[PDB]
Amino acid sequence: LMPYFLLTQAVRTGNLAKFNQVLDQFGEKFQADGTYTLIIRLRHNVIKTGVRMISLSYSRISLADIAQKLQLDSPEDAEFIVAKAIRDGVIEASINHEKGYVQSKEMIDIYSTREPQLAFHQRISFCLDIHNMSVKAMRFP
Amino acid sequence: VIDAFRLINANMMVLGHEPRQTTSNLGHLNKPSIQALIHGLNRHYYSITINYRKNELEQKMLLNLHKKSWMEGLTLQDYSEHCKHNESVVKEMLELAKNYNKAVEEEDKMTPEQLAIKNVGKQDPKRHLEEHVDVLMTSNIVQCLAAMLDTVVFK
Amino acid sequence: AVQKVVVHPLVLLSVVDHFNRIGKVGNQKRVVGVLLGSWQKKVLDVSNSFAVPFDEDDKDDSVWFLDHDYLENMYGMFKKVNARERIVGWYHTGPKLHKNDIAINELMKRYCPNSVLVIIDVKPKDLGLPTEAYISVEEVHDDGTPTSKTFEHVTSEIGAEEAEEVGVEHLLRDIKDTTVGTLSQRITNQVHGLKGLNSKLLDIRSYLEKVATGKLPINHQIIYQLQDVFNLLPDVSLQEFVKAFYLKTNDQMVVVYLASLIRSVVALHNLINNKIANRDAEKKEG
Amino acid sequence: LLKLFTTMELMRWSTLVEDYGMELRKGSLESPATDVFGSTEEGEKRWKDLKNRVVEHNIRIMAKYYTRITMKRMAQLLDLSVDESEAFLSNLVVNKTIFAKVDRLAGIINFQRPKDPNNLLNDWSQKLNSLMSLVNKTTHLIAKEEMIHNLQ
Amino acid sequence: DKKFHGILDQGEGVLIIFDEPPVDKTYEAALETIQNMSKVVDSLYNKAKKLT
Amino acid sequence: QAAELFLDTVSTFTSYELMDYKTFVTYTVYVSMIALERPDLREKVIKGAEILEVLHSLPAVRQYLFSLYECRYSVFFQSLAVVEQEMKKDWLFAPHYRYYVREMRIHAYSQLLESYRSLTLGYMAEAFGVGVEFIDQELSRFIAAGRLHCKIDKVNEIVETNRPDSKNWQYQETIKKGDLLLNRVQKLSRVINM
Amino acid sequence: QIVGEVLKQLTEEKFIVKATNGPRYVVGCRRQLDKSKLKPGTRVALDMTTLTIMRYLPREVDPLVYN
Amino acid sequence: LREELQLLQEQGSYVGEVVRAMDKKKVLVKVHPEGKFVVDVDKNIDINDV
Amino acid sequence: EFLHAQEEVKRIQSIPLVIGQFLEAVDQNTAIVGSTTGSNYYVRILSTIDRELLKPNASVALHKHSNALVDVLPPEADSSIMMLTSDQKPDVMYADIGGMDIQKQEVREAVELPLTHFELYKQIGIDPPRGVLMYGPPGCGKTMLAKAVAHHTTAAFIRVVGSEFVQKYLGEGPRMVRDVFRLAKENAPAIIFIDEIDAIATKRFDAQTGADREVQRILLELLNQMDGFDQNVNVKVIMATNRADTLDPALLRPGRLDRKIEFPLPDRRQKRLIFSTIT
Amino acid sequence: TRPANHRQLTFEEIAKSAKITVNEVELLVMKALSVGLVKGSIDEVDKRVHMTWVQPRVLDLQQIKGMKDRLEFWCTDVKSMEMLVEHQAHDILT
Ligand SMILES: Nc1ncnc2c1ncn2[C@@H]1O[C@H](COP(=O)(O)OP(=O)(O)O)[C@@H](O)[C@H]1O
Repeated sequence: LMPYFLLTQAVRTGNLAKFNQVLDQFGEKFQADGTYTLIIRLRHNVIKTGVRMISLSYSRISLADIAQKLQLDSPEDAEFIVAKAIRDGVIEASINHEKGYVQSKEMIDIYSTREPQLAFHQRISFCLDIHNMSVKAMRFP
Repeated sequence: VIDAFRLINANMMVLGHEPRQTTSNLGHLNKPSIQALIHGLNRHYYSITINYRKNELEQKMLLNLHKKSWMEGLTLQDYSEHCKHNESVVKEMLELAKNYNKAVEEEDKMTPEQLAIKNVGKQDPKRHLEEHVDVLMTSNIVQCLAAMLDTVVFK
Repeated sequence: AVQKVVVHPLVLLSVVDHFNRIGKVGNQKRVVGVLLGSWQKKVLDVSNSFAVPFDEDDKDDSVWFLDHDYLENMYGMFKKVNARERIVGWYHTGPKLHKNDIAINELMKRYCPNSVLVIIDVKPKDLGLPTEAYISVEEVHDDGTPTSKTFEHVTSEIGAEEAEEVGVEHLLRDIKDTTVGTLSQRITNQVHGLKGLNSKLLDIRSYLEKVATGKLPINHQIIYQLQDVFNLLPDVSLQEFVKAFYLKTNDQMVVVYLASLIRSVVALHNLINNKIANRDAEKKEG
Repeated sequence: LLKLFTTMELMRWSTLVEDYGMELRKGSLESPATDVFGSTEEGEKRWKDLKNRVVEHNIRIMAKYYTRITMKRMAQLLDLSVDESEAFLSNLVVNKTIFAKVDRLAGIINFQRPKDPNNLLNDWSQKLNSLMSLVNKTTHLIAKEEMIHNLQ
Repeated sequence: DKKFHGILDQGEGVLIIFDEPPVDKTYEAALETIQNMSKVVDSLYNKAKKLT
Repeated sequence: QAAELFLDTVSTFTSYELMDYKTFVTYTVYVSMIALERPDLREKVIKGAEILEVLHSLPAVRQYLFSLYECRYSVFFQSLAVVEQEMKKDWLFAPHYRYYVREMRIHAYSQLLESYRSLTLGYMAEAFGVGVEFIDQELSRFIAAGRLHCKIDKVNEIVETNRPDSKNWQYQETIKKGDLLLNRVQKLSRVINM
Repeated sequence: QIVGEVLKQLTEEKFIVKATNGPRYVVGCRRQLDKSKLKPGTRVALDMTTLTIMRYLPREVDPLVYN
Repeated sequence: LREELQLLQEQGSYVGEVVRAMDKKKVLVKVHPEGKFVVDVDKNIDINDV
Repeated sequence: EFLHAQEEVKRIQSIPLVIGQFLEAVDQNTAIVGSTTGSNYYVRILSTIDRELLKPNASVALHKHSNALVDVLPPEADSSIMMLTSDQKPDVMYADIGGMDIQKQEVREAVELPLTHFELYKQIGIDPPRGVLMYGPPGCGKTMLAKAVAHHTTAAFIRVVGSEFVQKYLGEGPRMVRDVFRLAKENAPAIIFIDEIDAIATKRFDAQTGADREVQRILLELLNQMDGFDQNVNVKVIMATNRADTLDPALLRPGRLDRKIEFPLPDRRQKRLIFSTIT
Repeated sequence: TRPANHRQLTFEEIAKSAKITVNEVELLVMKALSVGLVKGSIDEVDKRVHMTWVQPRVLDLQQIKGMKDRLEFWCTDVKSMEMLVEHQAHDILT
C-alpha cells in the first residue's frame, strides 16, 4: 500500500510523471494482480477525478483555472473535460461558453428529506428475515 | 357482580344437603365469595348461573350503533401535539438507549439469565420491549398515511 | 332553542325493545312514546324511555290515541325515584315522518317547552345511525319563502354514559370495539372511514344531481350557503407543502432510523442469542 | 367620526383637510376646532399630530389587509417619501404594534409571521375536520329533506 | 456569539436576517440517541461474541 | 479528551513534572486552541483567574490567545506562525502537518465565514493578512480538505458560503450516521447466518 | 361525597388528595372538572365509588368565630 | 394478573405478625389495623411450618 | 388473535390511582405497601413498574379500589411541602453577613464535605463531622449560615421546620423523613436545616403528653434515617436550636452528631458591625 | 366557479373582471374584505389575492352542473385512492 498511498496522492494532486515512474518501478505486482490495464486507466483518469473534487470545491471555477490546476494548458480541452464530466452525471458542473458558469446547490425539497428513509426503510426487511431465521432455528430437542 | 341464590328451610339441610341437583353445569365457574360461604345465602341452596339475552336485532343493534366511530377514522393530526410528542419519544428512547447500553456491559459470561434474574432493571430488551417502540412507530406511520392519503385526495 | 343534543348509549336499546314488545299485536309500524332526561348547559341528554301503543290512519294523519294518564303516572314515578330526570322530548319510529307530529308536539309540549322529536330505526342500521333528533321551528321558513312546517335536525352525538362500560364490555366480549391491535385496528379505522366518506359524499352528489333534474323541491337557500364554502375552501393548494416539504418527513426518517432499525437490532440480538444457545447445546449435549 | 373610526378607510389627510376639514374654517361653532388646529404654534403642532396620527392609522389598517405592498405605493399612501415612510415603519415596530419585516435593498415588506410546519399542518387538519363536520351536517340535512320531498 | 440571527452578504453589501426555528432540536436529540444506543452495543457485544 | 482532563490547575508540585507550571499552561493553551474556537470559552478558560495571571506572565502567549478571542486575523496569523515555530522547538510536535495552524485556522475561517454569505476574497485577504493569492490558494486547499463549508466564484472572486440550517446540517449528520450503522448492521448480518 | 384536600397534583389527570381524617387517596377529573383551577390544597368532593371528583368547593370561615 | 388484581380488590393478603402457633392448626397473628385474629393454617404449610 | 389478546388483557383499569407508600420489594410478584391510614397489607407487584423507580422508601401510587403498585412519584419534597430546593438562588451569599464569624470556622469545617474534600477526608485519615447542632438564640440569625454556605458552595437548602412537622401527619412523619432524606441523597450537594426543635420536638424533661410519644417515634425514624445515611454520600445535616438541654440524647450523642456551636448575643463590637453591614 | 383552481387574482385578471383602474383595486379589495367577499392575502409585488369566501349567495341553480361535476370529481378521486391503497394493502386486508 505504500506505492498505493503514493498513487492516492497522485490521484488527489493530478500530477503524471511522479506516479508513472513508480509504476515503472513497482508495477509488476500490479500486473500480477491483473489491474495494470486499470492502473493505466487511473493514470489517465486522474484528471477526471481531480475535476470532480475541484468542481465540488468551487462554485463557478474558470475553465482556464481548472486547466492550469490539472495540467491541461488548453481552454478547449478544459471545456471538453467538463463537458465529459456532466454527461457522465458524476458532477453537476455545467458549461456556459461565455466564461464557464456552474450552478450551485439549493435548499431541501420534497424528496431530499425522504430519499434517506426511502433507501433505508429496508430495516424491517432485515428484521423479518432475522425473525424467519429464528423461526427456522428454534428446534427444541 | 350479579349473584342470585335462594333461601332454604331447615329441612333441606337435614336431608341430602347441597341442594345443587345432579348435573355438571352449575359447577362451571362456581366460585362463591368467602363472605357468601359463611353466610347462608349462596350456601343454603346454590348459586344461580347468569346469562345475557344477546339476541340479534338487539345485540347487532348495540354493536353497530352504540359504539359509533364511522367517519372519525379520517383524522389527520399531523403535529397537533406530535412535535413535542416526538421530543418526548426521543427522550424516552434515549433512556432506552442508556438502558440497552447498561445491558450490553452487564452481559456477563455466567449464563446471563443468572445475572438477569437477580439484576432485573426492566430495560428496553426486558420489559420496555419492542412493542412500545412499535406503538411509537405505528403512531408515526398512521399520521403519515392519513396526511398522505388526504394529500392525494387534495385534487 | 337548544344549541345541540347528545344521546346516551342508555336509551337506544330500551326504545328498540319497547318497539319489539309492543309490536307483537300493534303492527302499525308506528311506535310513539316519550324520552326523558336532562338539559343543563345547552346539551340535552336522554336517560329513560317509554312506549305507548299508537295507531294511525293515512286520512290527513289525524287518527290516533294514547294513554296519557298512565304516561303521566310514569313521569311522576320516574321523577319520584330520580328528580333530575325530566321529559326532554317525545319519540316516534317510522323515519318516513307523517303529519300528526305537529299535533303530538302541541299536546306534549306542556311537559317540555322546547319540544323535540326523536326517530329510532329499530330495524334499519344504515351506516351507524341509531337515532335522529328533530327540533320544531315554524318561525317563517325563510326571508322570501312561504310558510311551512320545517322540522329541522338539531345536531346529535352519541354520548358516554358512566358505569355502562362494564356492562357493554361483558355483553359483547367478542368484538372488542377498541384501539386494540393498534396497527390493524387503525387500518380498519381507515377502511370504514373511507367507506363512510365515500357513501355520504356520493349521497351529496346524488342530491346535487336530483336537484339539477328538479324532480324534488330544492332547498337551495341552505344547500349552497353551506356547500359553497365547503367547495371553495383552499385545501388544494400544494405550495404550503412546498413551504413544509419537511412537514414531518424528518420525523418519518428518524422513525426509520429509530423504530425499524431498533426492531431489526433487537430481533438480531434475540437470534444471535438463540444461535449461541443452540450451538452450545448441540456441541455440549454429549 | 363615522368616516375616521372604522372600516379601515384610506385616511389621506390631504383629502381629509377639505372633505372633513371644514371645522378649521367654519362650522356650527368652530370654537374648539380653532383652539385645537386654528392656533398658530400649538395649532401647527396639533396639525402635525393629526398628520402623523393618520399615518400610523394608515399603516395599521394596511397591516391587516395587505401582506406585501411596494415601497412607492406605501409612501404615496402615507403622503411621504421612502425614507420618511421607513422611519415611521421603524417607529411602529420598535413599539411592537405591528409584525413587519422589510428588505431595505429591495424595498419590500411582509406582515405575516412565518408559519411553523407544526401548526401549519394543524390548521390543515382543523380545515379537514371542518370539512368532515360539514359533510356530516350536509348529509343529515339533504337526506332528511329528501325524506320530506318524497312524502308523495 | 449567537446573539443575533443573520448572515452578512458582503457581496450585496447587506446582511440577510433569518428567523431561525429552534423547534428542530428533535434532530440533534435523535442523533444523540443513535450514537449512544448503537455504538456502545454493536461493537462491544459482537466483538466479544465473534464466534457464533 | 486531553483538555477535558487537563484544565485542572491542581499541580502535584509548584514547578515540576512538565518542566514548569508555565510550560503546564502553554500545553493548556495549545490543547484548548486545538479544542474549540469561540463558544462560551470566555466562561471556561478566560474566566480562569490563574489563566489570566499566567498570560500576564507570558505576553506573547497572551497575544495570540486574545487575538483568537478577538478574531483579529491581522495579528492572529503572524502570532499563529510564531506558535507553530514554538511547537517546532517542542517534542510534542506530533501534528506536524495536521493540527499546528491548519486546524486552528479551519476553526477561525469557519468562525469568520459563518454569519457571512459572500465575503470578497480581496477584502478578506487584507482583513486576514496579505497576499490575496495566498488566501485564495489556502481556501482552495482547505475546501478540498473538507472543511470551510463554502464555494469560490472564481470568475467574480467571491466566497459564496453554504451553511446548512440547523435542520439541514443536523439531517446531514443523521444520514451519515445512518450510513455508518447500516454498514454496522450489514456486518452484523454477516455475523449471523454462518 | 367524601371531602378531602388535594395535597399535590400527581399528573395532569392525577391528584393527590388527603381525606380530612383518613388516608391520602388520588382521584382524577373525568372530562370537564377544570383541572387547571384545582390547586394543591384545594377542596374537592370525592366518592369511594364514582372514583372521581364530581364538583369542587372553596374553603371555610371559622363558623363559631363567624357568628 | 387480572385475577390477582381482582383478588387484591379484597385487599389480597393481610400482613400478620405470627406469635402463637397452636397445635390444632391455629395461629393468633397480629394485624396492624386491628391486632390479634385467631385463624386456621393454610394447606401448603403444616402446623410445625409456622 | 393472541396479539389481540395480549393487547386485550392490558387494561388494568387505566383509571385514577391512589397513594399508599411502598415499604420494600420483598420479592417479585410479592410486595408490602403501607397505605396512608396505616393498614399495612401485602400486595402483588405488577411487572410494569420495578426497580427503575422502586426505591425502598419513596412514596408510590396504587390503584384506587385495588391499592396495587402502578406508579412511583420521583419528587419527594412537595409531598408535604416543608420547603424545597433553595439552591441556585443567591439570597445571602456569604461574606455579606453582618455576623462576621461568631465562629464560622466550624461552619466552614461543616461545608468542607459539601466543598468536595471527601477524597481528602480519606487518605489524610480524618473522620469528617456529620452532624452540626447550633444551640444558639436567634442571635446571628442562625439561618444566615444555612441560607449562605448552600450558595457559597452550590448546595440544596431545606427549612424542614420542626413545628410544622409535629401535626396529624405523624404516621407519614417517618415517610416524609424518608422522602426528604431521599431528596438529600439525590443531590450530594445538599444540607438539611431543621428549626424549632427545643420547644416542641422531643423535649426530655417534661413527661409525654398525648401526641408526645408520636413525636418521639418521629425522632426515632429520623435517627434511623441518619444512621442509614452512614456517610454514604456528601450530604450534610444541621439542626438549629435555642436550647439543646431538652434534646434527646440519641441525636446529642457522638456518632450521630458531634459539632455543637453556640451563637451568642450581638456582641456589641460585632453588633456595631452588624448594623454597619445591614445599613 | 374556481375552488382555488385559479388562486392568482392578478391586476390584469381584476381588470378583466371589473374593468377598473389600478388605484381603485386597493379600495375594492378593501371593501371586499370588509363585507366578506374575499378574505385572503393581498400582495402588490405580483398583485395576488388569496381566495376565501365566507358569504355565500345564489349560485344559479340552473348552473349547478358545475358544482355537481366538481363534487363527482372529488368522489372519483377519493374512491380511486381508496382502491389504490387497498391494492397496496391486500397483503394485510386479504
Ligand atoms: N446580615 C445579617 N446578619 C445577621 N442576621 C441577619 C442578617 N440579615 C438578616 N438577618 C436576620 O436573621 C434572622 C433569622 O431569624 P430566624 O431564622 O427566625 O432565627 P432562628 O434561625 O434562630 O430561628 C432574620 O429574621 C433576619 O432578619
